[PDB]
Amino acid sequence: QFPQLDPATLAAFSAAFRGELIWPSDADYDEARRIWNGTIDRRPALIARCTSTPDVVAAVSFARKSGLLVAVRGGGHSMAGHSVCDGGIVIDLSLMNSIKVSRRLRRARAQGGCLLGAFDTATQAHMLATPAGVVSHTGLGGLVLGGGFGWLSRKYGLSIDNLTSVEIVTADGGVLTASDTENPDLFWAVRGGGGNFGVVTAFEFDLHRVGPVRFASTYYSLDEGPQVIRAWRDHMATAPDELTWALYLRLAPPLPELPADMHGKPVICAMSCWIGDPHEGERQLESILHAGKPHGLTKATLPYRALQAYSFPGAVVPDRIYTKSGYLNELSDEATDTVLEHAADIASPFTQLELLYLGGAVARVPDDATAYPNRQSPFVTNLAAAWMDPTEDARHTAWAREGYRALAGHLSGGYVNFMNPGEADRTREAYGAAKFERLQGVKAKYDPTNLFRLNQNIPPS
Amino acid sequence: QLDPATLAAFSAAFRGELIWPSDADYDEARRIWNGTIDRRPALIARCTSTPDVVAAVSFARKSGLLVAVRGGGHSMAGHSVCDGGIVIDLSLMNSIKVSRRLRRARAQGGCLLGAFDTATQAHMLATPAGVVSHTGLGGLVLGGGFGWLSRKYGLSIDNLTSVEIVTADGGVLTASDTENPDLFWAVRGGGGNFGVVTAFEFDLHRVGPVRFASTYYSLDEGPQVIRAWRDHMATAPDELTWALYLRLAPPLPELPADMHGKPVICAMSCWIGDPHEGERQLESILHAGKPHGLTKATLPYRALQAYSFPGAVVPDRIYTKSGYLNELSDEATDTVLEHAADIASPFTQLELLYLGGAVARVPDDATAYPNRQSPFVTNLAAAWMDPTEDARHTAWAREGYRALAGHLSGGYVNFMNPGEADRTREAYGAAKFERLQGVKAKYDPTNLFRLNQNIPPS
Ligand SMILES: Cc1cc2nc3c(=O)[nH]c(=O)nc-3n(C[C@H](O)[C@H](O)[C@H](O)COP(=O)(O)OP(=O)(O)OC[C@H]3O[C@@H](n4cnc5c(N)ncnc54)[C@H](O)[C@@H]3O)c2cc1C
Ligand SMILES: Cc1cc2nc3c(=O)[nH]c(=O)nc-3n(C[C@H](O)[C@H](O)[C@H](O)COP(=O)(O)OP(=O)(O)OC[C@H]3O[C@@H](n4cnc5c(N)ncnc54)[C@H](O)[C@@H]3O)c2cc1C
Repeated sequence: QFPQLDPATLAAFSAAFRGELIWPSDADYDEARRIWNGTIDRRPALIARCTSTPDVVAAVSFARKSGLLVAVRGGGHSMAGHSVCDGGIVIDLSLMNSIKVSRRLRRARAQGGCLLGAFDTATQAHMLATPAGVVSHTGLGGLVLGGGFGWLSRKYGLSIDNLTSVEIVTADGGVLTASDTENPDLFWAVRGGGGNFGVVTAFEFDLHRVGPVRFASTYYSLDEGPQVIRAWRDHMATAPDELTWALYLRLAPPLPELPADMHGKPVICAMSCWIGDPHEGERQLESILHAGKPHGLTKATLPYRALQAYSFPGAVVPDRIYTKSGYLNELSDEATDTVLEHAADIASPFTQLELLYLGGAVARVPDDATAYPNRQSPFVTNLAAAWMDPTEDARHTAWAREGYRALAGHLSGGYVNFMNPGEADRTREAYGAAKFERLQGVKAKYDPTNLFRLNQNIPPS
Repeated sequence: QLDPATLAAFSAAFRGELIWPSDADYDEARRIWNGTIDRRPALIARCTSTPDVVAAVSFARKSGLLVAVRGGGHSMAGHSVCDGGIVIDLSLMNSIKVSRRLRRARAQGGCLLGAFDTATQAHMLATPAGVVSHTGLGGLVLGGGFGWLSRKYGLSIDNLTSVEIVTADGGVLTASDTENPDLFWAVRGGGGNFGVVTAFEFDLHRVGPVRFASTYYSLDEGPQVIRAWRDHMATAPDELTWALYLRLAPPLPELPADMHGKPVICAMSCWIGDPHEGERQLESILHAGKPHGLTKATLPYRALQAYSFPGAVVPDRIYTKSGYLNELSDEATDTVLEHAADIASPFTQLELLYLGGAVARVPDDATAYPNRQSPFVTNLAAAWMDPTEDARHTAWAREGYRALAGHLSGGYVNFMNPGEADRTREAYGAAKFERLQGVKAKYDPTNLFRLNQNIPPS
């Protein structure tokens, strides 16, 4: 956190940089360096809060010239802690949050530091939307570069399936456009290849008209887990793209809609929505709500912005997290029993074992069309441990590790955006050999010195 | 047609985008939410920083261009676009910094409410603002700003601690309780009259999940619902907010199909506090008539903010008449219900709101916001799509307002329509209006900022 810093380079950077600099002696340093995964505590030499593409160019050049370890930060949600470094520079894009939306063209151009809810607000101003993740304060930047999935994905694909171009600052300080017509090698790689290839200062998306959505959330007792999970797995194998249905095994929240004797006990929280006519939606959801006895059932017809803002209603933001995730091509009865066994052991009220079903529009894109791997595996499991007290890290981490080990033979690949700080070696497996090889060649062209290595990293060559 | 060296000085000092009448994106850029207002600016300046705003303000002053300022473009009066002048468009200045420790947010003057609410809510924090996510923070806060958190935490301006503002002479000032407090008084309720606010600083509160209910009552049961509402609100704890919106029932699955498109009371309510207590409180106010299409939920505050309005449709054309009530009498109730029965467009609402609570505890002279002591607000909010039907919808709101004028006083600046320039004095009252004219004579003596509910200097 105290490297040299040639005064002339530094003075060149300062005069070229219009944003804010934050040094270790500054009052806002400690708040500035905190990211969502509170287990990651690192002290950068410097935090540069960029406010424009020229700022990012200055910060990249300054980092390269000074040999500072480069962290890039969009929303700070890295489950691996990638967006803060010890002793280097954080290129922090959090003030670059502008969105321009054309209603006529159904287009959005969004800066690299945007939060999901800010983008959703902007597009919903015109009844428009495009897929992103389900928690409003996640960053658009990291989420999109890894792929990006949420409520609209079965219908409209990953975030990267609606991305048409990026403005990107490469390690040599160049500003490039990448799209289907301009640097398409780079455009393939940023659709899935993370922050490996440079800093994206603007993303352009095609939008869709999305009016109110019929939604339901309910809880089932763990008693009924086998029949609920079998009903879910079997229904989704043939469900219309319009239906999304996700299971979250957790301790029941102390909420008035739930009976007192369920509070704090493991349950299955099922959330579902219908993207399309809300009357059809009401019939479709009613037909999946009764696979177990529903408790705490909430049904609403929501603007899409409000469905985006809904996940997940709790009283405190978890400070500490640890995740282990993989895909499955199929969810066998043995895998289902394992999931339920490990959910009965959840300790924290903030922990969830997520069972997600993608497929739909995500699976109809050709494997090779982007860097995102595993389109053909429909199931995603995520053992997402979350808690508050740092003296309990081992008990929570052990829960995620042991549930994963017990499943791992059934799992393949892994979403880069769900990797934990210890999973740097999962990168080849996540991508597979063919994608990994093509990603390396693009890395050798655009970032041959690996200036961008705080990511699920692809070494060049 | 502009002086070439002035123009060239501006362009040199300006790091944003300029949009000219010949640009393909001009027609989209110049449209505002009130689509009855169709105007053609000489130039649109899309500002990206406080130095850009300084360059635009100085360029307009020097060229003698009429200045429209645009935050979120929600002006009910159409103020955020002009014919022949310059639009200083702040929509790209959307950045927000939140301190969890100090419970503080600094937001730029072009933020939308949903961007602000997302940023605050990442820390479980919030501060009072409007109920529709894509409204502009800029215009809303400068006129006062009320919504779900107001009865508990006051108006938006009651949580504001300082602003950065660019004045008509091109200067950048801080205004707060300790620096330029005459200006700080005026910007809290005096709208965009005193300059372009480029950053707002707010105190925040911790807001976790909120119990919420929305439901629909038949107009058959209208008299007893609205009386139960006016009676209950007179003694309700700050934590309870309850609003009534008379409107055509939206075609949603929670309502039986026979009610769709017929006049109803939509009642929305929330408890800012413990969701168990919230459940008991909302139950106690949900049964004055039979609730149809009841939705009850425990929501993050961000999702409550994103929920309004049921049907989630954007109307193209709008016309509003609003004022305050000190009391809602049985006679005024009958009137409301009679006009409500005549609503034609599925987008129109006759809104009955109840502020009071924390808003009314602030001394009347602490800010430029008038009528803290009148708890009721009615807003005849006509909205429609077809340009050939303007006159019928406009007449609905005018005739309802006329029919209730014996009960109505003042008016919220932020609910004024484009024909209501004459209503400014009655809105503020003599004393406030006179104080505001003196602040205008000091900070905007040439009235460079006159596309607003305008306060002439002197
Ligand atoms: C509460 C929560 C909910 C989530 N829900 C979902 C979900 O529903 N679906 C889903 O797909 N994912 C989800 N995620 C995962 C999210 O996709 C990853 O955590 C993603 O990396 C977050 O991006 P960010 O910008 O917030 O993170 P950061 O930590 O800022 O960055 C993550 C990575 O991206 C790089 N990066 C960030 N922005 C840029 C940019 N503009 N240019 C170049 N590189 C950049 C960083 O260098 C780092 O490698 C969620 C995460 C959280 C914390
Ligand atoms: C659909 C809808 C829902 C609404 N709900 C509510 C609500 O729940 N509560 C409530 O209080 N109000 C509400 N309003 C009204 C809102 O307060 C006013 O329409 C407000 O003026 C909107 O501000 P804006 O920046 O979007 O509008 P704009 O049209 O961009 O501007 C409005 C006025 O403010 C000036 N201005 C805007 N930003 C700045 C700035 N940064 N500096 C200086 N001057 C500026 C403009 O010159 C103009 O006079 C709502 C409006 C709409 C359209």
